[PDB]
Amino acid sequence: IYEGQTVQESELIPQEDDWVIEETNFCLGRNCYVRFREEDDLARRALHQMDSQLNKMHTRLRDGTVIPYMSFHPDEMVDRPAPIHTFSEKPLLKWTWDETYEEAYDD
Amino acid sequence: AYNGGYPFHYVVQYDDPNYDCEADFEFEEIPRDEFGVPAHIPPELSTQIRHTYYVPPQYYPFLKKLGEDTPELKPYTDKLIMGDMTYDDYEEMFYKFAKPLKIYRSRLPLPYRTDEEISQEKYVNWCGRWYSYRQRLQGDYYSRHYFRDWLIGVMLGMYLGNLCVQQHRQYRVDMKLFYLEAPEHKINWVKPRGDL
Amino acid sequence: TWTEIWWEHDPTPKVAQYRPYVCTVESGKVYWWCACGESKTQPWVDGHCKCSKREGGFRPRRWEPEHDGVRLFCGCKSCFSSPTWNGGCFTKWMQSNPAGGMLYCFAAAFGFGTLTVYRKF
Amino acid sequence: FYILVNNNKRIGIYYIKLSIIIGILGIVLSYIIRVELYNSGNRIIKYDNVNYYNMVITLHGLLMIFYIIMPGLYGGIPLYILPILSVITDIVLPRINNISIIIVLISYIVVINSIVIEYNIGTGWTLYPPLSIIGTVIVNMILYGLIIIGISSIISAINFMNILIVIDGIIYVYIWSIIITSVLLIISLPILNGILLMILSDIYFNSIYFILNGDVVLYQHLFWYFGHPEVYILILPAFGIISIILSVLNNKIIFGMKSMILAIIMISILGSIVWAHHIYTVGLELDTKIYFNNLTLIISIPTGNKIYNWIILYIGSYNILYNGYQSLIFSIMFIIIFIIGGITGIIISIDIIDIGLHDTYYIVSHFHYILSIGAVISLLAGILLLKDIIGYYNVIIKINKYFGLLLFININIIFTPQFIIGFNVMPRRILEYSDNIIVWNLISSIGSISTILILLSIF
Amino acid sequence: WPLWCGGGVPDKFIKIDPDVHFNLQGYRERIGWYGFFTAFLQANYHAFVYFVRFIPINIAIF
Amino acid sequence: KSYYDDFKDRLKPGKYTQGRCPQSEGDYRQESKTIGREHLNDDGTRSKRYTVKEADALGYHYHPPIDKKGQVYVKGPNTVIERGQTWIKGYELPSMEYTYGPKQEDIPFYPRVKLNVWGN
Amino acid sequence: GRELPEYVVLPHNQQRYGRDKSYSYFTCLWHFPKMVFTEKWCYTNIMWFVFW
Amino acid sequence: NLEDHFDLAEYMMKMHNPMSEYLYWIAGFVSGLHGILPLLHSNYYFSGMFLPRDNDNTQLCDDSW
Amino acid sequence: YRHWHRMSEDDWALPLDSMPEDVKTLMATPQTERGFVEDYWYNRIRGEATLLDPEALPSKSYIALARDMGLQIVDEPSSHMMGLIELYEYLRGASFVGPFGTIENPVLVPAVGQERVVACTGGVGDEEHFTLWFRCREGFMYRCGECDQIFMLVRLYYEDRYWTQTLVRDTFMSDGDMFDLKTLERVHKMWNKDEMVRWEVGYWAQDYVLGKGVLPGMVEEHTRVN
Ligand SMILES: CCCCCCCCCCCCCCCCCC(=O)OC[C@H](COP(=O)([O-])OCC(O)COP(=O)([O-])OC[C@@H](COC(=O)CCCCCCCCCCCCCCCCC)OC(=O)CCCCCCCCCCCCCCCCC)OC(=O)CCCCCCCCCCCCCCCCC
Ligand code: HEA
Ligand code: HEA
Ligand SMILES: [O-][O-]
Ligand SMILES: [Cu+2]
Ligand SMILES: [K+]
Ligand SMILES: [Zn+2]
Ligand SMILES: [Zn+2]
Ligand SMILES: [Zn+2]
Repeated sequence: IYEGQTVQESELIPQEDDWVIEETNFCLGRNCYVRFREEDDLARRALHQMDSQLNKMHTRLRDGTVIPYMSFHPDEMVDRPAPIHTFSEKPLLKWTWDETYEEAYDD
Repeated sequence: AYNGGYPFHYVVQYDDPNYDCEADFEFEEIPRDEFGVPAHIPPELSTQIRHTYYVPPQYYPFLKKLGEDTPELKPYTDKLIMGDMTYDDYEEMFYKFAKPLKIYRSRLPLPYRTDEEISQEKYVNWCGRWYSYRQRLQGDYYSRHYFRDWLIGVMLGMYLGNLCVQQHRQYRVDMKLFYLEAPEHKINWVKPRGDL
Repeated sequence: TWTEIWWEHDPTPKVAQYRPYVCTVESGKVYWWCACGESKTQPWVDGHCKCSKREGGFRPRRWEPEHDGVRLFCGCKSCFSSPTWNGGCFTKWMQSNPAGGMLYCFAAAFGFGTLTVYRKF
Repeated sequence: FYILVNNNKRIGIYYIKLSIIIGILGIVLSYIIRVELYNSGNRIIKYDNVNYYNMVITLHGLLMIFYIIMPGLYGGIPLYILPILSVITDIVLPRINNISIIIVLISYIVVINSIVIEYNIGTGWTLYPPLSIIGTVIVNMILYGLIIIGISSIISAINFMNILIVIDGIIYVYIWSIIITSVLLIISLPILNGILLMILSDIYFNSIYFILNGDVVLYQHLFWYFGHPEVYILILPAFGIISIILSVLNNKIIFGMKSMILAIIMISILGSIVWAHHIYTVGLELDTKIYFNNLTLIISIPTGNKIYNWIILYIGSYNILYNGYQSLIFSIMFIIIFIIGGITGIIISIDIIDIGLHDTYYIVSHFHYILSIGAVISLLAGILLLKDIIGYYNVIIKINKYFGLLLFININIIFTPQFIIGFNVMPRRILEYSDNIIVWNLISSIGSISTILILLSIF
Repeated sequence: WPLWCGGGVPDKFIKIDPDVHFNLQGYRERIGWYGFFTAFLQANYHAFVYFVRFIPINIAIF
Repeated sequence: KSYYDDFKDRLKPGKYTQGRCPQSEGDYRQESKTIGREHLNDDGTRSKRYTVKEADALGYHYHPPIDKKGQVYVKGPNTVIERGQTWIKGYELPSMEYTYGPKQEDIPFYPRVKLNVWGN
Repeated sequence: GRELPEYVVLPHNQQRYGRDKSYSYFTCLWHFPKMVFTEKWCYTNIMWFVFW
Repeated sequence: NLEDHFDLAEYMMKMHNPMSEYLYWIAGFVSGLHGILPLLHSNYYFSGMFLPRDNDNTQLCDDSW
Repeated sequence: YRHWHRMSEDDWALPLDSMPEDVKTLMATPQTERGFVEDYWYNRIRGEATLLDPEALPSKSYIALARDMGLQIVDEPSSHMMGLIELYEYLRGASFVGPFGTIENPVLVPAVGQERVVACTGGVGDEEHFTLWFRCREGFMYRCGECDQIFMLVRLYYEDRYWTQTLVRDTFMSDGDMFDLKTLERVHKMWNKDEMVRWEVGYWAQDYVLGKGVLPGMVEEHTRVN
């Protein structure tokens, strides 16, 4: 069963005595129904919808990396509402292993 | 080892220069293979015959230059000069000198991160380890609490079930006394109504 | 008992009261709940407790009611549904006075047993 | 275009749209039934038009099963998300997907047209001979609808099976749920077609299979050999939805994924070999009865494992997250409701108990709690979860605690009393009844009118 | 065939130009009513080829 | 505070039932005559000619997008060279107030927490 | 290759379209029949279907 | 095109003509009528009344109405 | 690749009837201005002209020899691009498995657009977690919320175009000395004499330079019936 990543005590040792757990808000913000402008036409309302996607949002950490909107299933990865053609570039499921080959390295 | 040994694409030769396998309907022309073997000589026999590539001798000096500049390539070029290179030898030469394309990570543009942010990498990793430590411990804590609680449900379901056991128990006692003592039980009482 | 015996890196509150605080709340207003049990304006942060000063990992707990009404609020500072009350105040009390906890639980179970047995029988 | 579209997501919307439309006719028939059963006497159907009631109950059952819940849970949600869950661009067979929905609509038009034009008589949704074969042409029309529906179901099953060849990710539990239902259809439908053809032969080709020296019990074997696999073809997609909703909304990874998957496979195999629990009162041999009773009770084991794995998904979830969303409430309500339906199923599984409870309203309440409550709520919960992805609006459902509460209360007012009258006893498929059963029938009728009123508040 | 067994056609011998073959804007006016009937009949060559191969055996059975 | 009052101005109440005048007062069924809008109706919806009567999937208005070199127009990233390194600045979505309306302030705090897993 | 302006000024000055007016539960009961009997595109499509 | 990105773009962008919704509801309403109209027709055909009067197939008191 | 179907006949060579009839202009067109068919026949005519001249091969440098055959001398820029192209193509029908990504070496996610859907499965063994799907947009260093695996998007973009073998060849290959038609004629007479054609491509090519129909048997070769 999965119980999280394994931690060695050495990795829990801080580099400063004042280090605490970063208090970054992971609430993306306040939202509601997407509100279109009357002036916008069909094309410009499409752009508006594409700019309100929660799955394109993320939270930036103190070191500049961002934790993205994540989901257990790929159903939450398409634009909402679903466009006619979704996964043009095949979504990549990344598997990890310990195998390596020499060609990838240089001395 | 694919398609029964039949090559998907292969060369065929015809002796008559104006021959067309689709327009003509003659029955004397015999097609040849890429090496020139007539079709009436079976594959099992022709494949045993040794065929070697013969280049014009004017190419020998070029093939010699190739061997000297690349010594690993010399044995194959020597076979070609001496007319000892079969198709298999050519294939071995071809695949021996094929190399994979190289990707350089140093040429990849990086997502923008300020120097202040780059100095906090160790801190963020430190936070991540403590989050994984707290996650793993909580799993044990929660598993113990809730699976223990489920026992309260077993006991509550055993108490409520026992209430119906007692009702059923009393029901059976009552039933045993109906035909024996109950005045509600009457015999020689119901008389046939008869047809209307 | 997570803070007491399992994990020593989370802030541990002080019990202000082993009973919920009853308060009238209004929709559209934001309330701040004391998570350390040392505020003198319970159940709210008073501006002088640990939560107000952001000391020792204590922070005010934001809360907002959907509708107006009277709501129960946690005094033990450990209820699972904090700031709201769900009975954790009694549970935490039993941990601190296990003999008393048994008395109440026996009495509650005794009443439940009598009523359910009397009606079904 | 509208009818020419091959987009798998558009077709999924069509399936839901058509299920709601046809569903209006289904609910109306249900209201007729409950109105009639409000007291003893004739209320809305004349005593000389009792054949209409027999037709109402027959069409109600057939439409709700084959034209509403099956097109909604096996055609609607599946065609919209399955190709996305499989990280594939579109469904494997685009043109087949288009014709399947068109076929469903055409078979629906045939059925309703047969109401209007043919004499109205009924033989139940189980079309038992010899009654089914001595009827009028409306029975012939209904047979054509079922056969046509069967074509759409099988080709759709072929479509989903081909996802195994193209799936570019991991087969999630929901994908496993649809694949197994597809397998159940591929194995059960061909048997149904055969027995339906024999019904036609006796109706239209002067065949004699269902007259003396021919065993009428033969039909019941072949029919129910498809019948019970059908009830799991209708519930398994619902189980798949419940798994996704609980994991997503609680932010918890599915626990025992492989046991969930192997529980679905197990239910299918067992569901393919227990059909004769519908034929307990015919007079089968003692050993046959014992075999079927034994295997029927076994189905509870895999079904029970799934229920408990769902419970732990909801346990321990963060309190800060708002739990009043309609999708979450419906998913939780499914566990509470399905256990009631399943337990009563185990009660009726005991054949000796079944002698008393066969062809009584206890059976009705049993399969309503699972389908009319559980399956409906599962389809609603699934659509609600995909509201943003689907994009529909102009309804007040997403956060409506009144709708959920009123629906739960009133739906139970309808069918809980039907368990009581099962020991009264009130037979099924009847309109008139003794005056001493009015109270419970009246209470259920009050429940039916109320549920309909609550359906208007969503708009 | 325009598949593995063959390949493309040299431009010297292409006779159905896609630019003219497609762009059906107002094609009915260009072909007229008799042309429309001709095009419909010519669209069913595949079905005609089948019926020419299928009918004879059925005549024999009849 | 009332967040609706922040974006009340953007929401001007409507005049027509279903947002359209009677077809007599304005014919929204006709195709727009505006240059560059030949594929749209007057009210902004796609015209039946563009989508049905002369749909490109049926062979109308044949126009291959790919060029001779097998290329199509692609918009590049926002590149910013700095500190002896070529960087790419990602596109951040606009403030949710612009798209949704509510002012992004007083957001409740939901901390990062790794998945709630069962242990032991 | 086509050149288009950033914007176009229409010849008329009629604001025909915009946000919906607030509607009640039974607004459809009068608006729908109004469209059928008063909007040309609706009653020309009905007559065409019935006639043929 | 941007207009073609979303399936049913007019509806999703909230510009669709309301008549489409009206037709959908009308279609559902017609479907419902297939259960009520034949009920009335069949009742009249075999009885002469479109709908019965509660308990008119049983013996009624003199003052019953 | 495993996802590709069977080689066509064209994948090996093109029919001589697809040779452009204006050979004189073909051999003078810059590489950036040559289409796929024109580029095929430019390389074949020029490459076979040098290969069918044995006496000059030993004195020709590999740089010049590669240019004549149309082969691109490799360098780190072009190797990087070609490699990432072939990696993109491989991932079209193959699994995505590799070492755990870190800040020093993020998981490289090739894409043509500005976004590609990616799933993190965690580490190996017990460090593997359930698929967590996220949208990998350019310009952000992504970190999995569960295992802290670092991801990064790599875009195959160059000057309003994506990366293709044709683009790489055009951007980095430099046209050499203009091809001399005298070489074509000289080699033509070498291998084609007295009704024997041992350079068919050079017999057709010389015929076109002469104006089409000039050489023996070529009018009959160009006369077709359908
Ligand atoms: C269970 C219920 C409760 C459920 C509650 C829970 C629900 C939860 C949420 C579920 C959400 C599911 C997913 C939704 C996705 C929506 C996607 C969407 O909107 O797609 C866009 C799609 C189309 O939008 P678009 O892209 O703009 O399409 C443009 C068109 O393609 C092109 O535009 P066009 O204008 O060119 O269109 C052509 C148009 C042209 O139209 C016109 O010209 C119309 C002219 C006016 C005619 C009006 C009707 C007249 C009737 C007269 C009757 C006279 C009777 C006289 C009796 C006399 C007696 C004495 O139409 C036609 O030409 C063909 C129309 C054919 C369809 C209508 C058939 C009607 C019934 C016919 C029955 C015939 C029976 C014959 C029997 C014969 C026996 C012998 O939307 C729709 O089609 C409307 C959908 C609206 C509802 C969406 C769902 C909302 C949420 C649920 C609300 C509750 C609904 C409850 C069910 C209904 C209850 C009644
Ligand atoms: C989707 C709908 C559905 C579902 C899931 C089921 C599920 C079950 N049904 Fe079915 N049933 C119908 C729909 C359904 N049924 C219909 C529509 C009819 C009537 C058709 C007609 O006659 O016209 C019918 C009829 C029917 C009868 C006929 C009674 C009669 O004709 O007189 C019987 C009896 O064997 C039966 C049994 C079962 C059993 C034993 C299950 C099992 O699947 C239940 C399993 C679930 C549980 C057991 C609860 C969850 C598990 C646990 C909580 C574990 C712990 C429990 C135990 C250890 C027991 N059903
Ligand atoms: C899944 C199928 C289904 C559904 C939903 C229902 C729903 C209902 N049924 Fe059911 N019923 C059957 C299948 C179903 N029934 C079958 C198969 C029989 C036996 C047939 C026979 O005897 O021959 C039967 C028999 C039956 C009878 C027995 C009549 C008799 O034979 O004597 C009665 C009345 O007592 C009844 C009443 C109801 C009521 C009041 C509702 C509901 O109205 C209760 C209220 C619930 C709702 C109104 C919501 C329903 C909404 C939808 C279904 C649409 C969902 C669509 C989406 C979510 C997109 N039903
Ligand atoms: O049917 O269970
Ligand atoms: Cu069954
Ligand atoms: K009655
Ligand atoms: Zn405090
Ligand atoms: Zn408390
Ligand atoms: Zn991860």
